[PDB]
Amino acid sequence: VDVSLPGASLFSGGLHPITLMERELVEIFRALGYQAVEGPEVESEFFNFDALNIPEHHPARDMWDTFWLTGEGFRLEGPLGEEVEGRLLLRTHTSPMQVRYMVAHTPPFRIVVPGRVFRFEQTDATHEAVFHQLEGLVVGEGIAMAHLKGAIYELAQALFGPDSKVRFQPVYFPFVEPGAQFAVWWPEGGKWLELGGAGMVHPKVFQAVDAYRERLGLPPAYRGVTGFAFGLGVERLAMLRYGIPDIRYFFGGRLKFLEQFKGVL
Amino acid sequence: VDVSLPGASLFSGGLHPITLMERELVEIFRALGYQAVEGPEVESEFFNFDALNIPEHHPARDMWDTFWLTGEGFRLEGPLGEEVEGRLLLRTHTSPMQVRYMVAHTPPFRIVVPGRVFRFEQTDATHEAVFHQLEGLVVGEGIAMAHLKGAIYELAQALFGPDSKVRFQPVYFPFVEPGAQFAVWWPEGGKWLELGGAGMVHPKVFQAVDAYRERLGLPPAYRGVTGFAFGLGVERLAMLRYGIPDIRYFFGGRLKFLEQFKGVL
Amino acid sequence: RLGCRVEGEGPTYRVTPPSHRLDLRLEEDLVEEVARIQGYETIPLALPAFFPAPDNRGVEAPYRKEQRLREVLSGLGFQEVYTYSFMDPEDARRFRLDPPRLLLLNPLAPEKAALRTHLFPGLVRVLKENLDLDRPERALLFEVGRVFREREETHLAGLLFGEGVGLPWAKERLSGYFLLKGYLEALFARLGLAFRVEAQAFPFLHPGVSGRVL
Amino acid sequence: RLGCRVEGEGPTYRVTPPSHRLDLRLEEDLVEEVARIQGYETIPLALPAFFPAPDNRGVEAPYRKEQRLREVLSGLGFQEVYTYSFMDPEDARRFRLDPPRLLLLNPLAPEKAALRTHLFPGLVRVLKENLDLDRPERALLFEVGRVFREREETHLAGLLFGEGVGLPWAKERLSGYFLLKGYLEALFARLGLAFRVEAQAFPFLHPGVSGRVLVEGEEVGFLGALHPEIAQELELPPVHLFELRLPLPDKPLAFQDPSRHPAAFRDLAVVVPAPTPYGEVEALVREAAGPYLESLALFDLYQGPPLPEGHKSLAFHLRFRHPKRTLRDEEVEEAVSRVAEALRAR
Ligand SMILES: Nc1ncnc2c1ncn2[C@@H]1O[C@H](COP(=O)(O)OC[C@@H](N)Cc2ccccc2)[C@@H](O)[C@H]1O
Ligand SMILES: Nc1ncnc2c1ncn2[C@@H]1O[C@H](COP(=O)(O)OC[C@@H](N)Cc2ccccc2)[C@@H](O)[C@H]1O
Ligand SMILES: [Mg+2]
Ligand SMILES: [Mg+2]
Repeated sequence: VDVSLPGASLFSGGLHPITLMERELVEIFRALGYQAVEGPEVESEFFNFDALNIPEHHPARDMWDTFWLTGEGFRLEGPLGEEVEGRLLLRTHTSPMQVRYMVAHTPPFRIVVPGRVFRFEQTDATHEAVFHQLEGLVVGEGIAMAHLKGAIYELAQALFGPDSKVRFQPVYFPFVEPGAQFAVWWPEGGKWLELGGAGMVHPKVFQAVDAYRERLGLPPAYRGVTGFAFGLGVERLAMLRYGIPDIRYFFGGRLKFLEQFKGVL
Repeated sequence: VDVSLPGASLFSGGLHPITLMERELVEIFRALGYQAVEGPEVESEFFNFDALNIPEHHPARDMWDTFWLTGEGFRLEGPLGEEVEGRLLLRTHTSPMQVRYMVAHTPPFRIVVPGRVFRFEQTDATHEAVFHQLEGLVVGEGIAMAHLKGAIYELAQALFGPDSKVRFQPVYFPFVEPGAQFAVWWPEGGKWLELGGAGMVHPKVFQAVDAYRERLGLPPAYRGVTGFAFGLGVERLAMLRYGIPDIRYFFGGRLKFLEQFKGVL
Repeated sequence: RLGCRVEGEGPTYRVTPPSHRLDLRLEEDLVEEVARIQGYETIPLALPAFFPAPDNRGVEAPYRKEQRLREVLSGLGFQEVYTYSFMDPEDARRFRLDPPRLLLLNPLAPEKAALRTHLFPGLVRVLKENLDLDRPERALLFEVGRVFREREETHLAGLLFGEGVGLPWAKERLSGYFLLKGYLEALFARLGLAFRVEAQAFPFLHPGVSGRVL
Repeated sequence: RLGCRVEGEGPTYRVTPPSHRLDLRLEEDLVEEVARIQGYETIPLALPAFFPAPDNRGVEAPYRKEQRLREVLSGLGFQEVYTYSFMDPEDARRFRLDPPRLLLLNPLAPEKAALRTHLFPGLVRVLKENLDLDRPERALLFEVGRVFREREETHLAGLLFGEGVGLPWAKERLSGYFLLKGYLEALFARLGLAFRVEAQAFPFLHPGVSGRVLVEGEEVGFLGALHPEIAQELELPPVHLFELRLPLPDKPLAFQDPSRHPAAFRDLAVVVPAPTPYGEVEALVREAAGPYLESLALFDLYQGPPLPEGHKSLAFHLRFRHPKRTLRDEEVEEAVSRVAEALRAR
């Protein structure tokens, strides 16, 4: 028989690059003992802004261009399966999960949170309105910044390197003091990449957590513990890694593009 | 149309329980920062016995009933891709990999080593001749036994628990002083399970490593560092976990059995 | 040097900030300071080690569950796809389905003014535009996303189209509904779940060829 | 208390063990002691934290590689199997293959006196015994294991048998060799590796239905139908196999922007001798298509009454595209010839 002939057309599946990058980022942190958990895309103004030291009428509330929602009979669930109130919106970043988690659990712990977030900016090739971020939070007594620095460093090594290194510059965020923006050393392309933000969890956030916990009847758990959190852009990274040029490409359901990552692993 | 009808007979794959258990054990240790690496099934008497403080004519060489090999033109590779000499055999346990790794690398590190091992005993329902083990080794300055104890404890918690706990009894092994055999608390079935052995790497093993390293031209790397290693029976555990009764069942290529683990994950 | 007044003998001091500094209120704000002045680069690198509090034990289960699934699909032969969480209120009509319970107060466009209640409308819609750009003979794919009804829900939908599978050169094909079912059955076979379908009336589904899943 | 003599003032002491203690030679032997006497349970629990030395960085890659693969298979539809690493020297005969380079000095049984050189003999052998115990209509499975030739090698083989897939009630089936190939092609499609087969003579493989395998650009393993002679030397009907060597090579993806300008479509057939392998055919057409050939598929062929008794027909669908702009017909019916020319000009 002619064996060189084509076989039965069988469907070959693939995975979306974001899922791929997500998975890689996760496997990485998993190795440092972090656990992956998810939050809801539709949040309450309380968890997205209030919980985190973000003010209503001040310049902070003005760094995130939000998508407000309307509609009735929609049930929003709280960390404990309780109904919560607040103006509904689309989570502006993944940070809210920092709170839902801390309310529902006891330190010490390490978590990482992947998630689709939403912002109202105009879509260009390096910026979008629907993108994903990965949040990280480590809380425990004794936690210090050097740990946040170590954490991030292990991430760079794991991604590029060991000829790669980490860059931490001070920046401001309402929910972490000290705040910082961080870049990674890409030995290959030879340039610095601004990856995300991080810092030492703000006292007011721990406060908020316990306060809501007692409101729910739980005892305070975050008095006297410390912690750091960070969050990074996944598309910004997937693009650099898998060599994609247009961030808009991700949500453009074109197969010719999608299939290009079939065998990424 | 009749939609309740059967669709196109499409093949549904599955995975072997050992692979499943392997994977689970691995994912577990991966989370503590261990890395998975493999060794060769056909070893040299040197790596299997000599390297580890195991004597030729003494009672130690007599705890493992070995399978000796013969045949020419077979090329056995050393940690560095060099040809090594020694009477050929089938690795009696995975421990040899402790050495191949230490020769090829620099501490500090954490590794775990899954592997099919071979022993000459008679096959009953709890004992076989062809089984798998999982070896673990952590070397670094400052390593102590409490770390080995912690390690194992995290394993129990991860498998059963947190209402589960760990049992360490002194036992003897040529390659580790202090030696120990360890059992885990199974809250469910309510009994203690003897899982494997472990201990603090023996000085003579570190010695052997450096000695062979210099023989190969490499500088000594294990002077002044410490370490613990352990090794456990995978079938013994898969059986308890996936509720299998006959260890002989694993190598019995019966589908009716194999398929029973299709959806284990 | 920053213009703070530092009284007290130690170990805890009385530090009064200059008034032009409105960002300096807590002790931590004060720490961020020693940090940046000394230089963030001067903070060493370290790694923490601790036994996680018990209630954190199983946490990853759900996430992992979803992923093994996501993974199995791509392996069974489904191309993964990512669709915007938005919805054109109009399609609630175009596709015979109830209306979106959530709407935007600041929609990006009147065609993305609602929140998807279903996942498939989007898949189908993707189907089309692909046809218009490149002309794929067949297509099998899936998507996992959050739909919004009374509560936020994680849904999974898959779409099949084309001639089907069989010999390319050789005439016959084997495709259509019973092909999509074929795969489905296999998938559960792989997940260790017993599945079956029963005919059910679905507004968006041609009847006779409609069915609920069990 | 254990009968040791302890001299010295500290911090390092002179400890002489009693003579009945032969196990006590090093300082560590001494430590194991304080331990067991104080009680192993009295040792606290801790966790170490450190940055691993650099040369340990990538270590997991190979292992992981194998696993993603193992995983993909089970997902594609293959039941995994574990086979003993042993071999009955006798089968070296039963299955037309060279002899095992390694033998046991203490075999468990004269039927497990050698070390498997191939994986498939075992799969096939498993096939049989299953049939005898439970009667499966069809079976698709794989196994990954260590075979022993000059050097220890990680192999991967898969076996298919049965009626095949299709409608259970409905008559037709679609199975056999081209089914096993179907899956294979899909698997690489999923791995991002370009694979193809070329007819090759294999002692254990029925010829005509025999073929060597070419993972992306390379020769590794084979694929084909089990030679009937063996099929029958064993109470077994027909079986289809393939066995490769791991690790599979990998092509690091180079992402590439697809162009928006619609492609150039074509209808084309080729008439070439009945013996010619599809291979060289596709090959040529392809290598002459030009640099803008987006697609190349085969929708049909048959020997054919309306043409040379010794030639065949080939339905080839063609597509073309230019990234920056649309393809001017001038270049299309032009390049088309570029092919037809050297097509049978050859
Ligand atoms: N429009 C957009 N499109 C795509 N990626 C975007 C984006 N806007 C921001 N990003 C990416 O998403 C990341 C997070 O957004 P950004 O607003 O900068 O940080 C927001 C916090 N979630 C990060 C943080 C967490 C914890 C402690 C401190 C900081 C950025 O680093 C950026 O790389
Ligand atoms: N015949 C057999 N069949 C199945 N499982 C067996 C077996 N013989 C032993 N095992 C399992 O395999 C495990 C290892 O075998 P064993 O000979 O007890 O230890 C041997 C060392 N490899 C373990 C070790 C490593 C490092 C430091 C100290 C000890 C045992 O705990 C047992 O559960
Ligand atoms: Mg400040
Ligand atoms: Mg002793």
